[PDB]
Amino acid sequence: ENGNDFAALSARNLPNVSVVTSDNVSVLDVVSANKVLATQTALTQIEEVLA
Amino acid sequence: MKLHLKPAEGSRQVRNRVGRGTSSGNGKTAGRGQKGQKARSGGGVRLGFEGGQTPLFRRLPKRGFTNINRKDYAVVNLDTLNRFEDGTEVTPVVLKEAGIVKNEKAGIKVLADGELTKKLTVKAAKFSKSAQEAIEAAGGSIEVI
Amino acid sequence: PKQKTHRGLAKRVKRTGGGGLKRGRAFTSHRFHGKTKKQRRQLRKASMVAKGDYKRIRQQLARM
RNA sequence: UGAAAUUUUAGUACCUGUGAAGAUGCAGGUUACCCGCGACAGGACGGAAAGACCCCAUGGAGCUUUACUGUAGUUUGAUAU
RNA sequence: GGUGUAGUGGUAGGAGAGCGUUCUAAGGGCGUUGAAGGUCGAUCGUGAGGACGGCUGGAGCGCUUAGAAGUGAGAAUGCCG
RNA sequence: GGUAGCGGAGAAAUUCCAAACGAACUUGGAGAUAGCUGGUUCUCUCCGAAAUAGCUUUAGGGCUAGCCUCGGAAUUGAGAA
RNA sequence: GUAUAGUUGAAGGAUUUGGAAAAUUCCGCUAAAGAGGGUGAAAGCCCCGUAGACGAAAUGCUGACAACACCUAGGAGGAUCCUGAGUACGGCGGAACACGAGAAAUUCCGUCGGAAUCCGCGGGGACCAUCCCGCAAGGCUAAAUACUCCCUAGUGACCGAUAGUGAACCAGUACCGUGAGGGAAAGGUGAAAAGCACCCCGGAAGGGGAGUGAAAUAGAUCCUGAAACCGUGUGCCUACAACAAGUCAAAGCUCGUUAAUGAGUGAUGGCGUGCCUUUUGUAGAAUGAACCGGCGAGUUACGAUUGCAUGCGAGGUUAAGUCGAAGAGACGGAGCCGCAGCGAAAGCGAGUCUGAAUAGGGCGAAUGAGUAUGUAGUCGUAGACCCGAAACCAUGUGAUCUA
Repeated sequence: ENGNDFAALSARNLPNVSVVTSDNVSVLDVVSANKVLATQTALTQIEEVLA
Repeated sequence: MKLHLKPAEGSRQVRNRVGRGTSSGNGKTAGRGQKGQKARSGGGVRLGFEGGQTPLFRRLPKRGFTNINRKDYAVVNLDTLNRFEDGTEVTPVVLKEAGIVKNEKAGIKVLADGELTKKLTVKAAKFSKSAQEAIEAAGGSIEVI
Repeated sequence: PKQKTHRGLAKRVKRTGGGGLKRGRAFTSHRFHGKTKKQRRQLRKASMVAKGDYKRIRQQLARM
């Protein structure tokens, strides 16, 4: 979402996980993956930029 | 569709590499044939050269001049007005403002092609001697301001 | 860099709207007592493009 | 003890022809066991040097002149000191 | 997609489809019970070419889809050994 | 010890200026320029010519026109024998 | 606050193949650290590290805010005074402005003439008048801009020893020329030197045992070890034969494969003048190659045009620039292309030009679709497919040879 500094500092995991904020969502970050976890508010801030 | 990809059909050609053996079709002089200055390196004459025959531009005469004060307009004919239904003050603003006249050139002139059935009103900088009759036939109002 | 268009053809040829070019005739600025009177009437008026010379010239007059 | 120039691969005969028009190699006939050693220099259009002659390059360079355009220098006039 | 009729010499050149090398990405794999490279084989495809096995060898390399090129050698009186 | 390349020196020959002088050597513009030579690397399929006219300070070069190839459009019946 | 030394920093054992495991098979643990390097082969948990956290005696640098230096006043009047001189400007001769004397404004230079003072002076592309905008002939001035000899920390669909710097190695060295100058070749044992004690031949070099080692056919010219070239042994053939050296047919002799209409050799018979380049024509006695191996030629940037594909479509589309990981990723509508043409032009407009013409004719319109990016064919500017001259211009080096 934003500075979830206690939820973003826990993703230096296995390569199952890569982490992008709500602003830097590109195409190659999405098409390469198989599933996406996302919060409720990240969906809203996506629907502001992507109208 | 994922990383492990298809182009569209006919979307991307390959190349043609030249000078690689006598069965591709372009080995030994590369589609250039035998000798002559179309077949050297960097040869070929400049454009429009025809031997020493006097070419076409030195054969027919120079003509004309250019006005320094040519003032030409940014024509809209008449059907373009026919979607502003009734009462707008067509103008060098709000008329444009939807993608109609970007870059007016010296003020807007109006022409007479070909059918207007509204009751508009126009503010331009010039008019033809039939657009006024076409507008006032439909009952509008015009002013050259 | 950009191409440079020819400044001998810009002073002699103007482009129409159908695609061709207008051309001003020759033998008009010299002696006339040799020529007849049909000739000097019929050499006032402009002619069009011959499609031989439209090939080699096309790229020079790329925008004007 | 120990090189060099040359060198498409070669088991490399003669005659009369044929052939971009004088062939060891093509055609038709004659002659001819296999391998060397010393001598001669007819041929292999033999080897060395991308003609020392000629023509062309819309090639260069050096020289001459009443060929063209200039110029160092020499001279003459106005003006300044 | 059985089956008819027709066609398939070729230089300069135009057109179309494929073989192979090195690197990048994603997926799936092999390898001290022997990878790359070298040698031999009587094998497969219409072509460039691809497998499998025997010996040598001692640390990396294939396969599929797309991409980018310092992407292929027999000749220069080529350059180096 | 002196004389230097637009120059020097010459009892005169285009003679000498570090084995080379119709103008020394070295570096730089410089990957100078060449209508002229020689070369240019994997494969298959389909079609496949020209050596002519005109003009050219042009004649072994170029330009358009003719002959080849690829993609469209239009009635057709315009092509042929 | 920062630069130049640093401190600390989580978590694994056994089995199988091994010379040696990080490899394999079971069961665990860690992560604000799964970026990288090293260890007897390929490691999150062995080592050096990384994330985090902490730290400066000495010298330098940058902010800050104190002090001290500086600098800076209003309104009205308009008699008189001041406001940059051999300057402005002109003739002549040259240069600089995209502008080559051209109808030639504006800026300098050489020479010779040479003004005015606010009722003034300059400029608005010869020149004049009117209007408008400006005060030369005195100085100073940060940032946005271009470059990298060197330092620190990084990255690459960059090279892997003929490549990459000329130079991975004691390279501007050896060597060449009086001099200015020119200028190379040459990387790799194994993990650990454990680099072969001792015996025998031989003057020694060199070798054969015996050992080290997983391996010595890894023994120092030391990983792998192709080709030309030089040797040894052998299955088949060859001493009456004219041979571009092959292929087609084929008796005998030997051999046994990726198993199949097998392999080697070849007495004898038919047919048959190599490979390139250049040419009307080649076997040519036109022109090139001694052999093997390596290197060794149509590319990229900026534009133009056409075919194909994609998104919008009477519309399409951003640029420089700001924030962002040298990134996708949004703002940014100045601008450019199409939607209307004709005329040299004033202008007119689905119409216009010439013309006396409402005539005729040229060029237009009557459904008539462009634009942005990718990719490919061709062309232009750049050395533009590479190799090759005789010569030209500008700095330097030479009279130890010879005149």
